[PDB]
Amino acid sequence: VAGQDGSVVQFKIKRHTPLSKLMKAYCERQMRQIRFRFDGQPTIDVFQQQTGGSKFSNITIKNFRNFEKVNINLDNKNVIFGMNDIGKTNFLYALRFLLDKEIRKFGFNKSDYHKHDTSKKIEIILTLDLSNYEKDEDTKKLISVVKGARTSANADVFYIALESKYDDKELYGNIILKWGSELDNLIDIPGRGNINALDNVFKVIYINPLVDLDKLFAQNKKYIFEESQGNESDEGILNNIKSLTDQVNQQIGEMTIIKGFQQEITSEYRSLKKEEVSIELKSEMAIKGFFSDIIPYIKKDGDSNYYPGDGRRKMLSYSIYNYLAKKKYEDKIVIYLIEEPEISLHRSMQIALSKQLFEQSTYKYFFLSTHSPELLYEMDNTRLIRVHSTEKVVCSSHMYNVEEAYGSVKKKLNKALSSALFAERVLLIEGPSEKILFEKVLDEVEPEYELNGGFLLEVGGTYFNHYVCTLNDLGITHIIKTDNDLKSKKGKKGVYELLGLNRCLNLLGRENLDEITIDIPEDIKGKKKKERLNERKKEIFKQYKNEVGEFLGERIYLSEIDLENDLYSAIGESMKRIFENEDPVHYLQKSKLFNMVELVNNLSTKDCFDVFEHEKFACLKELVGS
Amino acid sequence: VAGQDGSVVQFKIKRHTPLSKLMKAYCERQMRQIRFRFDGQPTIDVFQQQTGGSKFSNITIKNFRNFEKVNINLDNKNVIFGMNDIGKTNFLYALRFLLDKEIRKFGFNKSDYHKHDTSKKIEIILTLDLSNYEKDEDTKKLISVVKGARTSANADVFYIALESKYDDKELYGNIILKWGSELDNLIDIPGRGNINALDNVFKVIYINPLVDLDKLFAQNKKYIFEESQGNESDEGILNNIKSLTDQVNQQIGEMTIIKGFQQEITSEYRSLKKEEVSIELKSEMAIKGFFSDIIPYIKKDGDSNYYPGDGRRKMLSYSIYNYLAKKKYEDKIVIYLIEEPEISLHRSMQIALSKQLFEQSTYKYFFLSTHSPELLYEMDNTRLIRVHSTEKVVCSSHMYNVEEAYGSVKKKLNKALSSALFAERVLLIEGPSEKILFEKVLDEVEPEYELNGGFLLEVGGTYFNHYVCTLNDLGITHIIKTDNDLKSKKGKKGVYELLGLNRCLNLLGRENLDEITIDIPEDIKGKKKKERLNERKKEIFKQYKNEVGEFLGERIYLSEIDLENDLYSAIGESMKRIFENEDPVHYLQKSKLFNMVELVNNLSTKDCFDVFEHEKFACLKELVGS
Amino acid sequence: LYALRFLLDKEIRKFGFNKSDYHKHDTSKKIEIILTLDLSNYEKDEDTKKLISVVKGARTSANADVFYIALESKYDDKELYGNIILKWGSELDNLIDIPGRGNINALDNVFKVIYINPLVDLDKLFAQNKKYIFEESQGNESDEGILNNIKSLTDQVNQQIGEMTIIKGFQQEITSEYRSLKKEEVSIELKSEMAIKGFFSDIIPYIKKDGDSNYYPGDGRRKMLSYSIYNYLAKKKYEDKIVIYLIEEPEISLHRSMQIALSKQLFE
Amino acid sequence: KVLELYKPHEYIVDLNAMYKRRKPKLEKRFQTKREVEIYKVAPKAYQSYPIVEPFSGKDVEDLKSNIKKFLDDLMAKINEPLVECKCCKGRGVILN
Amino acid sequence: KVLELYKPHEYIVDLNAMREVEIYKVAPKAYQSYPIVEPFSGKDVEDLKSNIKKFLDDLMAKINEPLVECKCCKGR
Amino acid sequence: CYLSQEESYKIIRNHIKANINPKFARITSDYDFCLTVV
Repeated sequence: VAGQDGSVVQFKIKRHTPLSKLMKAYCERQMRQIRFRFDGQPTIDVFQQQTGGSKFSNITIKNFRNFEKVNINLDNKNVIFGMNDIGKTNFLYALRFLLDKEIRKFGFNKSDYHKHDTSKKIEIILTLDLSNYEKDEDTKKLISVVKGARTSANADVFYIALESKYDDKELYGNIILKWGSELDNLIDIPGRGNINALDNVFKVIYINPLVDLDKLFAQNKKYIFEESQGNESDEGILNNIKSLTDQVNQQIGEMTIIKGFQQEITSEYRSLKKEEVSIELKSEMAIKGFFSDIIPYIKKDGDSNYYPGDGRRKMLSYSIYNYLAKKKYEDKIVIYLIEEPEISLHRSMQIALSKQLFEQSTYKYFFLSTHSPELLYEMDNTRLIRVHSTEKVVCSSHMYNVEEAYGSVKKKLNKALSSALFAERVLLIEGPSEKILFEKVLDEVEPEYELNGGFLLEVGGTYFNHYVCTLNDLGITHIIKTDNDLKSKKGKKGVYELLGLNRCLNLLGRENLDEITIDIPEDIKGKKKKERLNERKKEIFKQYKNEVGEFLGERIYLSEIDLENDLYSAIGESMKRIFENEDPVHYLQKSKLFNMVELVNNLSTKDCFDVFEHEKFACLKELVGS
Repeated sequence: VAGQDGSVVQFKIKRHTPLSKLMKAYCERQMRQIRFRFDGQPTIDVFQQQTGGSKFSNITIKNFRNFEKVNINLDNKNVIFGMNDIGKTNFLYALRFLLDKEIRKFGFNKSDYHKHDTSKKIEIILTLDLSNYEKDEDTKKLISVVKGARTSANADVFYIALESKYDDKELYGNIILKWGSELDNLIDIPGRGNINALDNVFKVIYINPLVDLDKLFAQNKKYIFEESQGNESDEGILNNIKSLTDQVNQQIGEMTIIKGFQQEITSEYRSLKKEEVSIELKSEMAIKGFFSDIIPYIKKDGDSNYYPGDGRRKMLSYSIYNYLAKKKYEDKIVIYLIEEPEISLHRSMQIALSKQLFEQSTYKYFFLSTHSPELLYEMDNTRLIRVHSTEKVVCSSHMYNVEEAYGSVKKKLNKALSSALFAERVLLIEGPSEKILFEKVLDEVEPEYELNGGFLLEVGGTYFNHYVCTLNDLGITHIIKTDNDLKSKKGKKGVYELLGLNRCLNLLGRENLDEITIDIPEDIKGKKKKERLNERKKEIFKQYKNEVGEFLGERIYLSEIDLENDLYSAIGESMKRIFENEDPVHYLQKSKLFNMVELVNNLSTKDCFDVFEHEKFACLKELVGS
Repeated sequence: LYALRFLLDKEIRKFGFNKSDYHKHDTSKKIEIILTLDLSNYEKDEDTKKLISVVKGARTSANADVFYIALESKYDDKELYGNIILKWGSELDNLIDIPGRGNINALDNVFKVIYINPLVDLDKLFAQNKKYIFEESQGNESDEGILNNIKSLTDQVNQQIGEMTIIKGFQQEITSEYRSLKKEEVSIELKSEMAIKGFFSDIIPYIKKDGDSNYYPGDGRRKMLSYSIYNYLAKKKYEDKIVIYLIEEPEISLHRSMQIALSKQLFE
Repeated sequence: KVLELYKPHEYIVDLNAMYKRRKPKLEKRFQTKREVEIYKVAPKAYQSYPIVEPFSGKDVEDLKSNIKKFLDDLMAKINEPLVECKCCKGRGVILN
Repeated sequence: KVLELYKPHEYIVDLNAMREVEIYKVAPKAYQSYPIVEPFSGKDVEDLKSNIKKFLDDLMAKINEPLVECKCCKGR
Repeated sequence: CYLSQEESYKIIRNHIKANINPKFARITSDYDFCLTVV
C-alpha cells in the first residue's frame, strides 16, 4: 500500500481473500472518496480525492515495443532517465502516439508491437485527475471537450486510451482512441476527418535537442504579429514600407546592367519559343513583402553590426519557446517533450535550462529525458522516472520534493544528489576525509567501480532521509557508512544527543532517542575528555546492539566510535609506522583533511586490500557489488 | 618566456633591441640546442631539443573562418573545450583540412575565409618535433616519407603548411600543401593524381557520436579477415560453407510455391518482351557468399538468442576501434578526432571512455572535443585547450600533468577539477562547511552565479599549486579563500608550521616559512589552548601583513584566524542570537558540518547580504564578478 | 493526379491540405473534389458489388444508379490546418460522412490506389510483395520438409562459421576488449545475417539469361521485369477491392520499344 | 599441441575463397607444423568451452596434493613431444 | 576413408574409462577443385554395362578395403 | 551415475553413423543439433 503523500503502509496478504477488508483497514488507519488501483488498474497506490495534485496520474503501456506491461506514475513535471536508452525513447514515443496527431496518423508498424508479435494488442492508457475542477483552468479545458463521456460517480477520474490491433490482411495497425470515466467501457473519441476532439484540447510541443532558430521563428512569426493589435499609426508605417519596397523594385529595373540583361534574356527566350512574355529581375522580398524574410538578429549592445555565435542561438531559441508559452496557447493544455537538451549545450547553459524548467512556471507540464546531471541541479516538485538497465524495461517512479527544512541547503543538496541518480549503488559518506580514504582504497582495489555503477555521495549535517527515500524509490541501492556521534545541546552542559544513532534510527522509521547526560570533571579536558566520550560511545554501541543488527540488514553500517578507530582496527600497525606518532588515531583526528591525505599517500597496496577485506569496512564490498 | 617544462621566467623588454641578449640571458640561467618561438614563429616558448615530448609542437591558424590569427600548443593527447562552439568545431576542421584527404579535396569556399574576405590568404601550419628520432617509431614513419625536404641543421623541427588564395575568376579556393624543415622556404608536398606523400604517413580517423555499428563493421570486416592467415582446416571449412549455401539455393528452387511463381513471372516477362530469359528466386547471401552479410551479434551469456540494447552497441563500436587501433595501421601515424563523445552516452560509459583515452595506450594521438566533465575524470598527461567565450576566438593552452605527490589523490582531484574547467570564475574553498555557507549566501544574493560562470571548487589537504596552475594557464579566474592554520609536526611538541600561510606563499612562488614554536602550560587545555593559538595566529597575521597585501593582489584572501571568526565579525548579533550561546564561534567549531547547517537554516536575507557586503568576504564579490 | 490521390489514397489524404493547396492561396474558399460513379450495371459488374457492400445504407432506391464520393476542406486559420472530410451518398445535395474508426474509413476498404512512378527500384518493389506472394499460396508436406531442411542448412552454415579459426580468434579478442570496456557478462558472435533470419529475409529475383550459368542483378531488364510483377500482382493480389493505377510519365528513361510494349499492356 | 612433419606439406589455397562470384585464383603455401587442439577450459559458461571443475580435498594438504597431482599429469600430457610417423606418412603420431 | 578407429562399440567403453584422408572426389561439372567425372562410353549397351560395372567394382573395392595396421605409430 | 543429455545424443549419433546398413537405411540429416535416419 503506497499513499499519495509518500507514506507506505504494510499489510499482510492471504490467498483467496477479497481486498475489501484491506481497504477498510487502510481507511480506518487514515472509503467512498478514496480509490484503490494496482499497476494502473482499479504495493497498491491510493487516491486522496480532492488535492492540489497533478492532473496526470499514471500511464500504462502494454505490448508497445520494449514495454511488455509497464505502469508509470506521473506528475506535471516528469524527468525520465536511466541506462536503457531505447526504453527512454520509446516512452516518449508512447506519449506522442497517444497525444500527438502527427505521430498518430502514421499508424503502427509490425515493429511497434512487442517482440514483433502482432497477435498481441497495443494498449496505452493515460489516467487523469479532475478532482481540482474549480481551481484548475486546464481541467475545465478538458471537461469542456469531453462533454458526456464522463459519469457523475467517477467525476474525479478520467481515462484516455489508445488501442491497436494489427491487421494481417492489410499489413497495417490502426490506432483507435477511446476515453471515458469508467475504464471498463470507453467510447471512441469523436472526430471528423483527420482531427478528433482530443486534438483540440492537447498540444504537444516536441523540443528536439537540435533545432534551427530561423526555422522555429519562421512558423511562429505569422501568429506573433497577427495576434497583436494594429493601430492607425502602425497601419501608416505598414503602407509606407510597401511604397519603399515598390520603389526598390522600380529602381532595380532602372539600372542599365539590369535592363540590358533582362532585355536580351527576353530575346533569348523569344527565340526559344514564340511566346509573348517578358523577363524581369525583381527582388524577392520587394515582391512578397518585408514580412516574408524578417528574422531576429542578435545585436550586441554598443555594436552596429548585425549577426545571425551558436550557443546564443540555442539559448535564444528557448526564449522564443518561453515567449510563446506565455501567450500563444491559452485554450489548450500544452505538453513539452524535451529530449536530451544537453546535446551540444554548455554546462552553464544546462543549469540555465534547469532553472527555467523547475523554478519558473513557463512549462507547466513537460516530460524531460536527460543524460546530464546538470539539468537536474534545480529539480524540485518533479516526478523522477528511472528506467532500469535490464532489457525487460522496469520503470521506477518517485515524486521528488524538497522540504522546507532542507530549503536552506537545497542548492548544495541537489547538486550532490543529481549525479547519484545515474548510478546503481550509492554509498553515503559524511565528508571529504571519508571520500579521500575510500577513493584511494577503491582505486587500488576496484579502480573501475565508477564504471560499474558505483558512486560515492557525501552528505553532511543533514539526515539521510531525503537521500535514501529518493534512492530507494528509484530502485538504486543505497549503502550508508556513518559513525556513532555525540552532539552537545546548545546552552546546556554535560548533556549529549545520540546524533549518529538518531540518524540511523530515523531511517528505520523509529523515533529519535532521548539525549543522555555525561558527567566529567572540570580538570578532565582534551585527550582525557575525548577518551571518556569514546568509552560512553562504546557502551552505547553495545547497549543498542539489537538496533545495530537491524541497521546491518538495511545496509546501514554504524561505526562503534568513528571511521578513524575502524581504520585503526584494520591497518593500525601500518598507521603507527607511517605516522611515527605515539597515537595514530588522535593525530589523524587533529587535522582530518591534511592527515588523511598524508596517510593515504603512504598507504601501500596491501594496506588498501586489508581495509577492503576488513569486516568494519563492509560497505566497500557492498558498493563494489561483490 | 615560458619554458617547455612549465617554468616561467620574466625579463625586461626594450624598444629597438635585438632578442639575442635575452636569448643569451635565458641560456645562462638554464644556445644551439634551444629554439625560440613566438606565437608559432621562430610570452616566448622554448624548444629544449632532445627531450621526451610529443611530435606535435603547435598549430597556427590564420584567416580561417573564426580564427583571425591563432597559435595553439599541442601534445599527443589534446582536449579542446569552451563556450565557443563554433571555435571548437572549426579547430577540428582546420586539422581535417590539413591532414584528411577527403575534407581537403573539396577546397575552400568563400565562407571558409575570415570575415568572408577572400583577399586574405588562409594559412594552417603544423609544427612537429623530430628530436626523438631513434626512440619513436612514428618519427621514422614521417622521416621516410619526407626524404630530402629536411635540412641537417634543422633536423629536429619540421613544418607542414597549408596555403590557399581564393581565385575570384574561378570562384574557387585551391589548397596547396607545403612542408620542410625551414619555415621561410617550404617545398610543395609531392603527389600523383589525387593522393600526395602526406596521405601515406598520416591517417585521420574521425569518430562521431552518431555512428552506425553495422556500418562500422561493414568496411573493416574486409581487412580483419584477409590480414589473418588461413590454414588447411579453415580452407576446408570455407569450401564446405560454399557447398552448404549452394545447396540452400538449390533447395529454394525445389519448392513448389517458389517454382510456381518464377514460372509464372517468367511467362509474364516473356509476354512483355520476346526475350529468351528466365527469372529465378535465389537467396542473396547464397549468391554472394556468407561473407557478404556477416555481422556481429551481442550474445548474453547463458542466452541462446542473438540480439541486433542500443547502449551495448554504442560501447562495442569503440571496441572495434580499439581492436583496429592495435593492428590495422602499423605503417602510419593515426590521429583520432573524437567530437562530442558524450552525446547520448550514459555518464558511466563516459567515464569508461575517459579511462580508454588517457589510461590506455590505444589512442596515442587524438584531439577530443567535449562538453561533459565526466570525459575528463581520468585525464592525465594531456594538453588542455580552452576556447574563450569571446567571439574573437582566443585559445588558452595548458599541458596537464599530475605529479607523483598527487598520485594517491588523483581520482578525487580530477573529479573536482573537471567541472571547474567549464567555468569563468572559480573560488577555491577548503571543505563542505565553507561550501554550505557560501551556497546559502550566494543563493540569497546572486542565485544564478553558476549560470554566469561561477563555480565553487573545494580543495582539502593539498596545496593549491595544482589547481591554480591549471586554471591560470587556461585563462580561468581563480579566487582562493583560505584561513590561517597552524599544524603540529608529528612527534614534536609545542612546535607548529604555518600551513595556512605556507600554502599561499607557495602559490606566490616563495619558499615555505620555517616552523615556529608555541609554549603552552600543560594545565592550559581545551578552550584556553585554542584561544592561545588564536592569539599567536593574530600576531603572525600582523607580522606578515606585507605578504597578506601581496595575496590580496593575487586574489588570495587569507583569514586572520579562520572562516568562523570572519563570519562572526560580519554577523555577530545574528549568529549569537540564533545560536543562543555565550560564544557562538566556539559552538560553531565544535561540530562544523551540523552547526553550519543549523546556522544556515536560521540565517535571514539581511544577514546573507551583510556577509556578502562585508570586507572579509570579498571573495564572494570576486566570484560573482561585480 | 494529386486530386485523385487526395480523394482515394489514404496515405496522401492523412496529411491534410496546406495553405498552398488552396486556389490562389485563398484559404477563404472551400476545396471540393467530387467523383461521380455509375452503379447501373450492378447485376453484371463485380466491382459495383464491391462498392455497394461497403456503402450499405448511404444509397437511395430512387437514385440507385448514381453515387457520389465528395471531399470537402475548409481551412482553419486558428490552427493553420486544412481538414479533409469525406462524404458520400446517392443524393448530391445531402451526403453523409464516410464512417471510419481511427485512421481508416469505409472507403479505404473498397478502393486501392497503386501509384506507379517511373523511378521504382525493383528489389524495393519485390520487398513488400514477397510476403504476400508466398503466404497466400498453399504449402504441402513436401514443401514443409524443404522448409525444415533449409533451416537446418542455414543453422549448419552459422555453426561452420564459428568453427573458423580466424572467426574464432576475432570474436574472442573483441570479447575481451568489450569486457575491458565494461564488466558485463556478454559474448560477441559473428553470425551470418541471413542464417539468423532465414532464407526468406534476403530472397530476391535474379534475371537469368537462358543458357547462362551466371546470375545477374541491364537496367531496362529491370524496368520491364518490375512491370511484370505489377501484372502478376494485378491478377491475384487484390480480388476484394477496386484497384486504380496512377501511372505518371512511364516513358521517363524508357526505350521507345518498351514504351510500345507498355502501351499494349495498358490497352490491349 | 604443436607437432611437425618431416616433409613439409604442400597445399593450395584461395584468397578469393571467402567470396563466390569472383573467379578463384590459386596460391601455394608450405606448412611444416600441424596444430591439434588438446586442452581448452573456461572458468564459466562461455561458448563451447568445458567449465573447469573446482578442486576438492578432504584435507588442506590433501587438497594441495590433488591440485599438485592434477597439474603434473595435465602438464605432462602437453609438454611431452609428439611427432608423426613416416611409416604411415602422418596417419598417427609417435614419440620422437 | 575413416581410419580413425575400428568401429563396433568403443565410444561406450571410453566413456566408462573416465589426420583426415581423402580417397575419392568427383563432380558432374567443374566445381571448386573437384575432378571432372568421365562420361562412360560403350560400343554396345551390354558392352557399356560391363564397362561401367567393372569400373564400379575396382573403384569401390578401393573404397571399402580395410585400414592399414600402421606398425610404427599404430593407433596413436 | 546419470549421463548428460548432450553426451547421450552424441553416442547414438556416433554409433548410428558407424554400423548402419545402406541396403536398408540411410541418414538424411546428420547435424549436431538434429539427426534423422530414414
